Amino acid sequence: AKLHDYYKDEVVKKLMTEFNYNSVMQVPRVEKITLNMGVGEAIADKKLLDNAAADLAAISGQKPLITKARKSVAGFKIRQGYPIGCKVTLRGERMWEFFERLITIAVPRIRDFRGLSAKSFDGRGNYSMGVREQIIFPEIDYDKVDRVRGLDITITTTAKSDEEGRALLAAFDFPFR
Amino acid sequence: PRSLKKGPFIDLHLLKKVEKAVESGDKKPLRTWSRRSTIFPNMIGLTIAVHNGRQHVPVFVTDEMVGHKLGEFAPTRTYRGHAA
Amino acid sequence: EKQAMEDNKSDIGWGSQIRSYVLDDSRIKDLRTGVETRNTQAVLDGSLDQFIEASLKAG
Amino acid sequence: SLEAVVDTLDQMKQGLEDVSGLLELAVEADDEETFNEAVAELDALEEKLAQLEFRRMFSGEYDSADCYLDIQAGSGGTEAQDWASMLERMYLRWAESRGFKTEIIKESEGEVAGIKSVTIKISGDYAYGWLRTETGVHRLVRKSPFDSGGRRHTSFSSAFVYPEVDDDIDIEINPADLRIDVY
Amino acid sequence: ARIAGINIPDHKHAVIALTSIYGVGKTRSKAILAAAGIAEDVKISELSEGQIDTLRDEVAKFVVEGDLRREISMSIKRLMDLGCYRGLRHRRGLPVRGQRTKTNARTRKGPRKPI
Amino acid sequence: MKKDIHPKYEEITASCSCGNVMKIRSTVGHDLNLDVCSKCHPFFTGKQGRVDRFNKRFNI
RNA sequence: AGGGCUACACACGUGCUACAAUGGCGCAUACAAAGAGAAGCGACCUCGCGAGAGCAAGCGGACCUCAUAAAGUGCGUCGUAGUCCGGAUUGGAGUCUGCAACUCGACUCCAUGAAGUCGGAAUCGCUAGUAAUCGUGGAUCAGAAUGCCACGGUGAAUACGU
RNA sequence: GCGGGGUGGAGCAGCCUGGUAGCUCGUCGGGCUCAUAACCCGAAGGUCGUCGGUUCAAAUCCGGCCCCCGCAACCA
RNA sequence: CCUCCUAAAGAGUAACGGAGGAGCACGAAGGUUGGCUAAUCCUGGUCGGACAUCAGGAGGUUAGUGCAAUGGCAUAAGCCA
Ligand SMILES: [K+]
Ligand SMILES: [K+]
Ligand SMILES: [K+]
Ligand SMILES: [K+]
Ligand SMILES: [K+]
Ligand SMILES: [K+]
Ligand SMILES: [K+]
Ligand SMILES: [Mg+2]
Ligand SMILES: [Mg+2]
Ligand SMILES: [Mg+2]
Ligand SMILES: [Mg+2]
Ligand SMILES: [Mg+2]
Ligand SMILES: [Mg+2]
Ligand SMILES: [Mg+2]
Ligand SMILES: [Mg+2]
Ligand SMILES: [Mg+2]
Ligand SMILES: [Mg+2]
Ligand SMILES: [Mg+2]
Ligand SMILES: [Mg+2]
Ligand SMILES: [Mg+2]
Ligand SMILES: [Mg+2]
Ligand SMILES: [Mg+2]
Ligand SMILES: [Mg+2]
Ligand SMILES: [Mg+2]
Ligand SMILES: [Mg+2]
Ligand SMILES: [Zn+2]
Repeated sequence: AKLHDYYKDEVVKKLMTEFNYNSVMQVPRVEKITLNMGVGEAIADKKLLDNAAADLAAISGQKPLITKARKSVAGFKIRQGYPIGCKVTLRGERMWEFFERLITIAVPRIRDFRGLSAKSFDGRGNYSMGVREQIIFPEIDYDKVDRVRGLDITITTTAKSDEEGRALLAAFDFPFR
Repeated sequence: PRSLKKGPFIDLHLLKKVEKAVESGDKKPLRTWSRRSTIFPNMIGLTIAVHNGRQHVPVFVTDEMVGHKLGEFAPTRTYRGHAA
Repeated sequence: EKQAMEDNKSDIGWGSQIRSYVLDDSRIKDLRTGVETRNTQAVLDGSLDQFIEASLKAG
Repeated sequence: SLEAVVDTLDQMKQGLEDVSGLLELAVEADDEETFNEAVAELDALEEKLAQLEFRRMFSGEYDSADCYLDIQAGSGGTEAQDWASMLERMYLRWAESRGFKTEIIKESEGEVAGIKSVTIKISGDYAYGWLRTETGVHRLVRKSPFDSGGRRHTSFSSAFVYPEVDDDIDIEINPADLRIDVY
Repeated sequence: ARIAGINIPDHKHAVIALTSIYGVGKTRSKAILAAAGIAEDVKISELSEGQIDTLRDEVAKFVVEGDLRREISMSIKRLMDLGCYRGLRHRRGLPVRGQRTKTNARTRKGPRKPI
Repeated sequence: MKKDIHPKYEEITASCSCGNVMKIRSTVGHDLNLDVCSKCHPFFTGKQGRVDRFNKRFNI
């Protein structure tokens, strides 16, 4: 909760000054952080999805929900209902803790980290990024990485525009470039 | 490459032509056969036509070309490719 | 009409040659015009222009 | 017709004679502009005569069409088929030199060497005009590489060039051309 | 056992292990171990954390991994953009240093492309 | 949170070679030793020609 | 004078280097022959990581120089991996010759680290100081050998028989 | 009117029963040979007549259109 | 045998009239209770591409209904437990 308290004690005031918000309720707030580990190759093997679920669980601190195909698609040879991924949604204290870990430990361990793109904002204030190697999270053990797994991280925010979204994330010392 | 103790190489005729062109500010391309002369810093901004063996290819000297020989910017063999 | 063409086609034989290529003597001579080169390799390489132009001029 | 050609000849002669005096003035007055002016007049007149020459050369009806070149080996046998391959190489390379585009429609190859026959499509300006005179039988005299004794042998191969004629328009029968009888 | 953003082997001797860093070979590895005051024959696993920190400090004095890669990429790009002979050879994927091109050059040209 | 289905999530100490020590909840049981962190990473810290070459090298 | 003879979808011939442990690397330490040298061989010493540079002996030579032979042997390590195998390729920095190394020289240093894990049909050489393997010298030559010519080190297998 | 067909260059499979293209010759490369054939060792080449539909997905199932085949076309 | 039109605004209504389907399926795909809401497109995002999974937006049933067509269906008859 270091980061949540930091929000409530610094970020709120800074953003109030920056955007001249009338009410504190107008300040952008990190609503949730969704980590998704869609595994296409689980069509051939179910244990791949299980191992990826374990990895996402270690990174998130939570048991992941196994997402399955919305509709059958020929191109990837998937039928509707087959599990093609695993997701975790982080809210509250678990979310703020993950944000701290991502900012202060994992992003530093990103190989050749030169700065995260500020163009990635969705157009409504949310921010999605991609991790290529789960090894960037200290929880995963390099001595047991059977396969190079990645994921994508979405920070969904109450901000009404990309400018407010980037201001909030920057105020949290997010390493943009 | 040429030993640093010897200094860079430039054909005296080309050196004189480059000096005269720089001083006079002329914009006519300077034709040369001296593919072996180095591109000096003073050369930047000039159009020098280096002989490719059958014609003088025009080359506008830039700062990144300094140190390279003039012949490196005038290909001598033309290869469209087999079964073009 | 095609058969008439095929019957006007000269036999590929000893009597009739528009051009002779003696490669043991380095001589190529067109019998119609008279153009006679000695650089047989150029004509083999495709320097037929001398013979072709001579024929067109002689029409 | 007579007039046109005669006038062009007379004007060519007289205009060249005129350019002579104009060039004399160019150099004499040392007017570099007038030297370039004389060059301009002469260049155009040169091109004019070249046009007349082009009309003399390519006077055939279909001279402008794309052409087909057929090469067929004759009396030499294996040697003739080798000679045909040589002729094919020669003509293809000449076509490249002239800038025409070539394709091999069909090619019957020899059992031991060379080609029995080959058809080549030549596409280009006045291709049939440039290649029409090459039609004929070509004689080759060399020590045959296919004779054990290395004897001097004569072999023959034929080139036939024919123009690419447009496909005939098919015509349907005018009902006024038919008489129908029922019985 | 993590240096310069990558993990180094731990069961190997240090001199060999450091070579796993892009930009460090045997000579630079000997230099690093010497400046850190660690025997070249000691396995990476058999090192205290302070020794690994000293190794990281020593590696910091060179250009390695992504920094080196982007320098190399920039140089090749500069040649290709200058349009020098070397750059054109780089573009067309042919040998750049004046090697023969009719019989050999498979390393640059890749596997044979049959007609 | 549903009990018995989630990983074990307890507080651990993570120390970077630069010096920063963070007490953070994590799934890993042991304490973490970090080769890098936001406090010391070159990008976070912000710590991360031809004519000159010719002139200097040739001394003409 | 500049370019080309050095090109490059591709096919073949003849070579070099390998695919490792009968080996790789590091340290130490034995044993040759033959040859060349004056616009030459160049010692020593000093500087440079190195290629080399500066100064400078000797030698037209059984005298001086090129010029420590290498394989080997002893110790240590690697422990079987595309590897401490392999060294192609490429980036950067240099040296020397030479008016002049861009096309298109050789060599050095740092980085890089490809194919290749013993090769289908087929095919080659060799009967003894031979094959195999290991070094060395020479001509041509300003510079530019895996080629050629020559010299030694270690040193086999097998030949029933037609 | 009723039946069949149309797939590497050629001849045939694969369709029924949707997921996947095969055989023989031919072509190309390397061998053997003085050379060619034969022979031996390797390669490549068809998005399935043409459109459309249906389907997550079509050589395959459906409908047109084109070509080719058969039959049928009678009392009159 | 079922659906639409012909069929003339109740039912019914013919032709070798114009168009399509059925000869089953499901112990859940039936009952109830509780809950939920689509297609499609846009933007952002590891491999990931026209198309997998994730986030937001636009849209509002243009979806869905085990299978033809018609009439229905949001209180859903559609989806999950
Ligand atoms: K070359
Ligand atoms: K060789
Ligand atoms: K050179
Ligand atoms: K390696
Ligand atoms: K030499
Ligand atoms: K009705
Ligand atoms: K139910
Ligand atoms: Mg070379
Ligand atoms: Mg040569
Ligand atoms: Mg090695
Ligand atoms: Mg010598
Ligand atoms: Mg090296
Ligand atoms: Mg391999
Ligand atoms: Mg092995
Ligand atoms: Mg004998
Ligand atoms: Mg040897
Ligand atoms: Mg020997
Ligand atoms: Mg199919
Ligand atoms: Mg009614
Ligand atoms: Mg009524
Ligand atoms: Mg009635
Ligand atoms: Mg009735
Ligand atoms: Mg139902
Ligand atoms: Mg209900
Ligand atoms: Mg129901
Ligand atoms: Zn730190």
